[PDB]
Amino acid sequence: VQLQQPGAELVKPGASVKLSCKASGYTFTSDWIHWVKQRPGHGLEWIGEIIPSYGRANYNEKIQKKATLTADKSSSTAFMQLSSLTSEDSAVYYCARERGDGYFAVWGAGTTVTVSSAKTTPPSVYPLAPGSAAQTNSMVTLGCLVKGYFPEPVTVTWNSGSLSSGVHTFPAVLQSDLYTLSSSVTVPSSSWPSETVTCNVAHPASSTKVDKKIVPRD
Amino acid sequence: VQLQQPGAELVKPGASVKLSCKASGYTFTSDWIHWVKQRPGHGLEWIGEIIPSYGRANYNEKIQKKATLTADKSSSTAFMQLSSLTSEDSAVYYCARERGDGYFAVWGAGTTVTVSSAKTTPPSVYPLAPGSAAQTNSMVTLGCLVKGYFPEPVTVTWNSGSLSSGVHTFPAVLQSDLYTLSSSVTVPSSSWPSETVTCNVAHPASSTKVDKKIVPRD
Amino acid sequence: AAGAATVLLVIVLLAGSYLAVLAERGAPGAQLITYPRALWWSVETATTVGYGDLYPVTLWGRLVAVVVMVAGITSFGLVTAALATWFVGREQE
Amino acid sequence: AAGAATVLLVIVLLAGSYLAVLAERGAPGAQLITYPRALWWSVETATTVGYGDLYPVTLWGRLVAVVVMVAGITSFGLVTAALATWFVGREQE
Amino acid sequence: DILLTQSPAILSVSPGERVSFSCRASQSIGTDIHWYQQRTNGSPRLLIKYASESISGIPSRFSGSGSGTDFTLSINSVESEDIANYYCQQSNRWPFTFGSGTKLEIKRADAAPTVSIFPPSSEQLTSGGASVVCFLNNFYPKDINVKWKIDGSERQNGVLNSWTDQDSKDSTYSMSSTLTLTKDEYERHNSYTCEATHKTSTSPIVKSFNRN
Amino acid sequence: DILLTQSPAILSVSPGERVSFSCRASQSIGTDIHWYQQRTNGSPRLLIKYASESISGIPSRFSGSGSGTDFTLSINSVESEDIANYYCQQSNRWPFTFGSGTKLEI
Repeated sequence: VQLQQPGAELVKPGASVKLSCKASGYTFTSDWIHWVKQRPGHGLEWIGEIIPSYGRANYNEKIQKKATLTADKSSSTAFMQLSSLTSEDSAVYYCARERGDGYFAVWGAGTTVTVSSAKTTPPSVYPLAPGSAAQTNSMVTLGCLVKGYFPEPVTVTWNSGSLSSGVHTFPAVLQSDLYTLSSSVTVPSSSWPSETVTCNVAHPASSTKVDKKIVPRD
Repeated sequence: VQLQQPGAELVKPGASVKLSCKASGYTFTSDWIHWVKQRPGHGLEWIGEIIPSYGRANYNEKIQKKATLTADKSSSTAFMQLSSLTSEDSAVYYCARERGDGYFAVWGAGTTVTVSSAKTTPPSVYPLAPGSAAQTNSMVTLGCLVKGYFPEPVTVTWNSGSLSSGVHTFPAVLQSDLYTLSSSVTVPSSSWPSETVTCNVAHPASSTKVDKKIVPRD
Repeated sequence: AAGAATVLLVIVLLAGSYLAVLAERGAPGAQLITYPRALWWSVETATTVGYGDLYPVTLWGRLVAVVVMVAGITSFGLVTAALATWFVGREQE
Repeated sequence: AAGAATVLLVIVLLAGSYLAVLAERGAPGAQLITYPRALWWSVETATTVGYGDLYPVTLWGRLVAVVVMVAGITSFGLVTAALATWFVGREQE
Repeated sequence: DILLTQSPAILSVSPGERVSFSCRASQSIGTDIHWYQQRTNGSPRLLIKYASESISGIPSRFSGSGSGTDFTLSINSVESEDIANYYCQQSNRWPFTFGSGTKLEIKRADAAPTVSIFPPSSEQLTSGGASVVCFLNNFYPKDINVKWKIDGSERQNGVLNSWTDQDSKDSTYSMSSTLTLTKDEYERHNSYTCEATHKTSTSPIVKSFNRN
Repeated sequence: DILLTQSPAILSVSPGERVSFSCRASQSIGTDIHWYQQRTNGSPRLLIKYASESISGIPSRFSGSGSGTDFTLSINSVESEDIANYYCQQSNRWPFTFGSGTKLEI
């Protein structure tokens, strides 16, 4: 992972927040660090650039200049401070490594920021195994249910990534200031339960990750 | 007051008029003096520029070149001569101080020119105090009535500017070659009449200014 | 010489820039009309860099321009013969 | 001299190109904003070729540009006096 | 602020056939355009640089075309793994700008939904709630009509549905259906059924389970 | 005679919300645009110079954006004291010109 930024933040409205981007790999003198904003279901808004070595930053002319850029010249980590937020300011925030030639060679994973007064809730993970009398086809479908978490997002994995074959993680639904999604996986009814299958649900915003094997109804 | 120009002029149609702009502050060699025309309810028409030190002027290509520009190199006052006017030539005329960098840093107050054969009339100021039986709310509204003046404009002030809180000077109406407007002010019924309140009506075009206290109906 | 042909170039570059705005203002279309970019234009001219940003359109503006070229290229035919001499000498040691 | 005024030109052409991108980035409209074409622009400048491709729009970018002109035209008032000397000499024999 | 304008907004195409997203700038930018792919949930990913040059580690399908103001990302063939948003981004004049974005949709053969009904887990009821989740998997077109019933009678409440964006292993869609009740309420009903009326089947596809 | 074209003519907005008057020139002028506010009865008053630079003694609400032919005066919030006509004015090519003007209604 070249560019590396945290998973999720939560900000009370009107408060501030700092955003990190530690970048292993090279640390060229001529490197620039950019920041792109992606509101949900929108395009890419370029916010501003910073050259960490020398130290100068330039912000987007056309948007409400809410932020200011900084760097750590000998930690290989750059920062963006967003001050006094609204709900218009909740989005995914990527950092990018432009070499100085004019394109974003390297992209961070993005930090999801949700500006709400609501409190932070860890998730509740429940297994989803077929009924005690569902006629098993060649492939068997089974999942797990992440309920009542806040804020977004949650990383959902199966056998901690090894079994990425036949998965659909569903979008979260909202309800009274808590989220809820599900994920599905499909293996051969030959291999399961003879082979064990577990779904792992990371939740960055709470600093919690949890496991759940999908056993048969014992 | 940086740029300083007279209040109001009156010109018989077809006659000429000179316009002044004495400018305290700096008097840079590189200064330019511009003139902008604003017909009533219109935008800003740039008329022409003059560099007073050196002495050359340039007029607007696209309008009927009715005027010519001059300066007084050691009085810090510049001039614009408008020759043979019509009613299309009645407007507000600003002078501006462009430093040589391309914007109008400093603006005069504007000179209102009315081209009419009609004669010049001073105004008639009448107080406006509430009726002898109007139930006084917390705030009391009272004004004064400027009637039958020509030409425009009239500077209307309250307590000579000290009480600029809650005022609306109304637009003048025209009628048989004389104007008429009113102004309103609002103070606490506690402070008035215990505190005295006067409206002062300057009329530049006549070189007259007048006062009127708004007493209760004695 | 030492810093003499230098100073003369700066008289030129200023008075040039100053007169360019005087001559060009009044000609419909001229970009050479504010004292800043006028100065930059006279450097664009004394040094024959010909970047294409600004240039005059009036007759008198072009005369002013020619005066800058001559008095600049000559100055800069000497400012550049002197920075070459001084630093190359001391730096060549 | 031999290859000395040469080397100084290359310090200029690099640090020039490098600073041009620093000064110009942030000015809405500047084309002089990637380290490649910045370098090409500083050659366009030291050699007074004035092709019209790139040029600066910021104040500081124009200062950087002027430094290149001087330190380039002087270098190139000497790099060109030396390639003329060496090869014309050996080639003239 | 240079304006990149990506038309069309969405792009239908059958698998394996050439496809071309047009970018079009508000003034000449020469060749300073770059294309970025961004699938669902993932970060953008440089595809073509300087309008024609390929990136190492990018399939040869992606072909960079264009110069001046007319630019053309092209894919010589298409397969299911290519569903994403696609972005152009100019670096010719400050500031760097981005395009509005183009999403790629694949017309494929029609497919019927795998239905799976799931009782609320033993762990879940231990609190105070019971959710019956029902998965519709891998159908096309995305237009499907879920329907709940409790003991033959048709429940229209406590029903949270969610649709997947077009999945990028198969060009198909999927859908979940959360059934939010209470433990108290889940106990006093025996049968729960999940019917799905999809284009592929006049006869609705049905699944159910009985706690008893 | 460079043509500045301010659309829209009038601008409705609720208090405190961002507002943006567009200026749009008839050919590129780079950044040589300047914004002027002029309330009722009063003289114009320089707001933003060279399309992005602020004037000292101007509220931080006023934010200068734009370059080339598309220019944008912006007010990050609005309050009642901001009702006036607003004018752009180019200084890139002679003669200096003005826009048609935009009035702000709350």
